[PDB]
Amino acid sequence: HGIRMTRISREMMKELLSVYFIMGSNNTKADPVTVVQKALKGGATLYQFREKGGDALTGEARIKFAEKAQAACREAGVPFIVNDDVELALNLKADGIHIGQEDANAKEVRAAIGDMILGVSAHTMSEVKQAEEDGADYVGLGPIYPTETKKDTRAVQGVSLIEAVRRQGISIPIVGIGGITIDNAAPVIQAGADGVSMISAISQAEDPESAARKFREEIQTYKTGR
Ligand SMILES: Cc1c(CCOP(=O)([O-])[O-])sc[n+]1Cc1cnc(C(F)(F)F)nc1N
Ligand SMILES: [Mg+2]
Repeated sequence: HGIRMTRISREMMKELLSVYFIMGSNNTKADPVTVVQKALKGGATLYQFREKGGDALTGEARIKFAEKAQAACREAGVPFIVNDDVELALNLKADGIHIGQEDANAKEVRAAIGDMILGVSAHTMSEVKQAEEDGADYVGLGPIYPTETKKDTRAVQGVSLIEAVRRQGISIPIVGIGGITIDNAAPVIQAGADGVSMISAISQAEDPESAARKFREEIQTYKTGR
């Protein structure tokens, strides 16, 4: 995955969303980079650097951690996505950036990143449509199930929005997120999502490599079965 000179294709984007691991240093009691390496070895198809909130690294320490995580992604041949921080994404030559409804406007961000991957968090039909109009390459819908990893989350919605989006004929790449585990991931794919994203199911697993591998196997099976 090098410098993109064209917008990513929907087919490729949907493949990358399969097992989308997200993590920051405050999401695990183990060594942060080691956990990311294990998740990638297991089979994660995309990784998002999300370092924020209390206890999170800041300044130069945060940047150095990001560089190491990006290097791990490079070795595994997996794209590196940065959450929120557009400047950091540009400075590190990340493969993409993910933003939410309270972050920089998608139109503004798309103009600043060229053909880099752009993901947008959406919770309603209107936000999903606005994201596509603004130039997003994929949307993250949720929370599907209860989660406490992110404190300020909107109402749990199950797979209702995913189904509604597909029912309206919208084929934009979708990844479900929020309290997803290996036991409840299938329904998300069956509803029409192109993948599942998770933090704690992998970051806090006693065996992150095995957990990522299970996700990879499971998701492939259900994408073929639906
Ligand atoms: C970070 C986050 C949640 C936490 C999930 O933690 P878990 O332990 O797996 O419940 S629930 C909603 N978000 C925002 C968010 C949504 N979707 C994505 C995507 F689209 F890139 F995936 N990235 C994000 N950063
Ligand atoms: Mg955000």
